Amino acid sequence: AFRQALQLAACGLAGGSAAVLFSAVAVGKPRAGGD
Repeated sequence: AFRQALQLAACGLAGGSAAVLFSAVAVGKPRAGGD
């Protein structure tokens, strides 16, 4: 049941949750508490 959970997970990380951090790092250095 965790076989499909691995393929559906990368789907959102292929251009969604990586954007929020992408710009956050492009504007400055991320830190534990602010990012």
